[PDB]
Amino acid sequence: AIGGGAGAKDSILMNMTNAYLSLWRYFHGDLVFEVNKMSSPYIKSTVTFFIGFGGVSFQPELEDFPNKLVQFSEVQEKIELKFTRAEFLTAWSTQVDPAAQLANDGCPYLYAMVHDSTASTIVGDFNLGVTLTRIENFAGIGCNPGIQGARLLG
Amino acid sequence: MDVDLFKLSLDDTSSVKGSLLDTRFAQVRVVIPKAMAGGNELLNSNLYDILVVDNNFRAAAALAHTHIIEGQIKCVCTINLPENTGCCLALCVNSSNRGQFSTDIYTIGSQDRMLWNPACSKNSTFTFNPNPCGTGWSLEFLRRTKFHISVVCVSGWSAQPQTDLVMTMDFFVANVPCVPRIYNLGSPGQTLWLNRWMGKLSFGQGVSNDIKSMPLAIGGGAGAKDSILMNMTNAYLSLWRYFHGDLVFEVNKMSSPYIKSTVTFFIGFGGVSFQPELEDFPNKLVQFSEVQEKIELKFTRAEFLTAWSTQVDPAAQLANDGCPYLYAMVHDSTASTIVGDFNLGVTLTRIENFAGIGCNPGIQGARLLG
Amino acid sequence: MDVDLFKLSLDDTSSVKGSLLDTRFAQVRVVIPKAMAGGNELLNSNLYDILVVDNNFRAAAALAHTHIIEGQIKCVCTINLPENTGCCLALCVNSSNRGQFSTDIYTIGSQDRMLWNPACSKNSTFTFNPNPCGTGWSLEFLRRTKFHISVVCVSGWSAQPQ
Amino acid sequence: NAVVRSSPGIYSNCFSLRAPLKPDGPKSFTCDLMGGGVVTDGDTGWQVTVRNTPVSNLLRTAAWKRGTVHVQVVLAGASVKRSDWDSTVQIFLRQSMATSSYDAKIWDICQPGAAMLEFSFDVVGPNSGFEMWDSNWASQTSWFLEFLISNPAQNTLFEVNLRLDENFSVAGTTLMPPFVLD
Amino acid sequence: NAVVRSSPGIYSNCFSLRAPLKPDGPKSFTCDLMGGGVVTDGDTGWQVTVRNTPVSNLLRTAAWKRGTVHVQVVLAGASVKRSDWDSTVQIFLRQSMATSSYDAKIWDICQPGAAMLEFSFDVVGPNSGFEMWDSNWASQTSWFLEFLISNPAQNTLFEVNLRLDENFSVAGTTLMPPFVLD
Repeated sequence: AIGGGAGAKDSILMNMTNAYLSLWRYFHGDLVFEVNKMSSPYIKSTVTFFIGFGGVSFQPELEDFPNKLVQFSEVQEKIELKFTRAEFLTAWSTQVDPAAQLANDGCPYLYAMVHDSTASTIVGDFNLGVTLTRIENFAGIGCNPGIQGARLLG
Repeated sequence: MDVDLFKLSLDDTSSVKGSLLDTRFAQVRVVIPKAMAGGNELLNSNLYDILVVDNNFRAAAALAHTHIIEGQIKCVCTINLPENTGCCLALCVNSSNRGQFSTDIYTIGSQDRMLWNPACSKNSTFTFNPNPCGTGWSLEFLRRTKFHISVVCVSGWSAQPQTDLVMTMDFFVANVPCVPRIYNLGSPGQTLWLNRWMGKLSFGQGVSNDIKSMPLAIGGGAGAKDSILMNMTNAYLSLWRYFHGDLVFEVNKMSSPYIKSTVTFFIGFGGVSFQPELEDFPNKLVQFSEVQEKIELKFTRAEFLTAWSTQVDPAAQLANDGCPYLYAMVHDSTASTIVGDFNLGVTLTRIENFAGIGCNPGIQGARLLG
Repeated sequence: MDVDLFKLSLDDTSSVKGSLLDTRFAQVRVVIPKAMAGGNELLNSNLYDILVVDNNFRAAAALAHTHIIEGQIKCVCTINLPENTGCCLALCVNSSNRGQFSTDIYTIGSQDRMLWNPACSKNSTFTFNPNPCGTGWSLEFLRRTKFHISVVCVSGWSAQPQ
Repeated sequence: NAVVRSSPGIYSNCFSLRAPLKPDGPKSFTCDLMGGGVVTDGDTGWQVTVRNTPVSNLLRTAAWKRGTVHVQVVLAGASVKRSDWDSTVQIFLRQSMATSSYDAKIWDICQPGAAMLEFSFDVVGPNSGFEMWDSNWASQTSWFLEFLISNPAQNTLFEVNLRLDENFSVAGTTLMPPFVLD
Repeated sequence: NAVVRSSPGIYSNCFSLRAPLKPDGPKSFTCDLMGGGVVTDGDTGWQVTVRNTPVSNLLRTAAWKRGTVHVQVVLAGASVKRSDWDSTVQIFLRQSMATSSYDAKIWDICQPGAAMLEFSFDVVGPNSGFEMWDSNWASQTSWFLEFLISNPAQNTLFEVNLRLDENFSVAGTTLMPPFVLD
């Protein structure tokens, strides 16, 4: 539910693409994400990306969803992964009130879990940057009256 | 050895398909009591509340981890009984649910329903679509939209069995694609599916002159004690002021097959007092066999001169009612050796050649069924 | 309504097949310690003793309720490490097992073995046949014949990780 | 004054409210146009009735709805002189009753004696344009009409009427308690 | 009186102003419809809030804009008798706040209790029809709405609502400070 902007300390952050997306009430399409590696290449991990719902508590039998395994090489820096619109049943809301509970949120999520442990010899952490670049096959439905507030990133 | 994990086939977004062994995902058994009456509910719960409790089958986790399923749910109930007893069981499914609803047969038996008598059928199966406005569904969709299911008893035991029974059922994913059923307001189709519960007809034994009537002013709902019962098909029909078409009724046998009678169905007017020369109308003679359970009879629109009103005020007299009636009279006496009664269930399933005229301002109140 | 239940397709004796998502049945993770030597075992157990403990996947019950499976088991191990360290891991499988056996690399690495170094390979996969004298297997066959599996370390850390 | 001409359809009265006899300050209430519920922000004395018209029965007992809905609001007052009228009515068409949401339409009228207004909205949804009432599936919501009264001792009767358009569609059934007659 | 019928769209409230409690004479203010700024010609006591509706967020955080904009202004008053109303509101739609410029549209209304008006304008520009806010490139300017109140002790609330048309277009992004919530 990426509309409404980004949260900040009694503030919101906006740009013209999110403001253009937040005009409609629901949207639907197949999403194209780009994952960048922001750490040293001596820190290695295998990350599974999938589409879920609500709040899960790391069940080991969670890879039964159609998931994508990402494992970076040393020369590999950025990887594009496309979730087709067969993973989404109907459209979902562009904006969700941030004061709602986890059970009272119907929008899908993007989950990333470590398939194995994080192995390195340096004392750093494994950093990734996710960017939703484009939404192909875009379908907008309705008109948004607006919801004040936005959630924090990261 | 080093293979690329990004080229593996871990992105299969295909639905579950195969044989009936590879497509079953849930199996629920319900306890039918030894001494039950007509109208009490045997089961009423959400489908997600019983589909995840101790059901680990071949297509259970594959159903729990699939985003889009493009097949209709096939349900098979299996319960058999000898011919010296009889009841009637109805399995009804609905799209949503509110707080403290009513468990009447008229309310729940509108969208998808399977009504059968286990003394005449060994097993009964039916197929339904959980998403009536789309071509796909999922388990999270049924969890979030509060998809309801209920098994109710609409006609009790003619003769009681030795012990209380258990009826099992198992849900599959059939090889039938989901199609939508949408009721448009401006341009309705030429066939209006209603599945309206018209009522239960109980003919006693040793009664000479008995004749039952059902009004065809079916709009407004069903009556109750300072209350009304509604569903979306009757609410959709009650928008127009008059309607016209040829009606298709289904008659089910809800008694034991050892209780036999011959019933004549015809279309009349007003209130009659059982004249023996009443079969001069074009009437249909219904006489059930032992294996015969349900019969479809269609009254063509040559039996109706003009259109008639969808809604009639229940405080009016019998002479001040212009809508036609459906009359059922016993051709001969009711013959049996048990002490039960002869029960029938009439359901107006669809109205072909449907023509709606006008706009209804509305009439408060509804008549009682049966 | 009355259909014949004897004509239903409840007698499908076909094996499990499809994509890699529809054919996975077990997933087991093992803890590799920070300071290990060469020769100590990381895992040694029967395959049935770890294939039914908390493994509920898309082809789990379909594998548990199939009499004959006509496909070889494919195993994919994924562990990666930078180039300033190194070890060697061996996954070995055997047909049977006796009492108080030996966990040497020479003994267990005879029938089916995958030996690799994670500092040079991102992931390693290998395929094996559980029934060496036949063309089919089952989960009860692996339960009754005591099919063993063991992950051992044959060469420890050149440089220890964090 | 010009002639009083309204929409050429036929409107069914759904909600009927009456203010209490002895008020003290401003009063307010809210009507759910798709769920059939009325919450009056205040004490008792409010006479609220929900009619059993076929439009209200269809909007209650259906699950998936899609199309245009026309609303007509009629405000009626007491018998007071035209030089003493000081009552103002603020109407807010909203989509949620949470404080974080925003009003979709705003009206503010002050007409002595009696007033009439009309508008329309569209029930669209995420399924195929179909929207279920207050579901947690796509975080859907209903349509609310909030009334704020400045002087409830002058205008007393409030009538909300509805009429469905010719592009309206419904699918699915919703089980509900039986409707109490009035 | 005739019925109260408005435009069939959905309008997002951008500005909300409230006059001070104890005034002395005439008051006036000005709202920037494309830049999101309000300047009140006078002292403090004015309660001015700029909402975070998506129309206002799009009109702020975009550089090049082109198309038709619909404005709806709602004036609300206090609870005073109809025989004592003496407040008149003058509205000027201008393109600059310099004294050498001229007003593009003029309204002058005096309605007791509460009033509502609506209009529309076109944001066209020199680039390809696109116009940037207050740029020195082609000596472009914004759109201003000036309100002059004759008796601010009667009408207190002022609401400005906006709705973008179906031929509206935007291009480019503009960096701005973060918007303070309210």
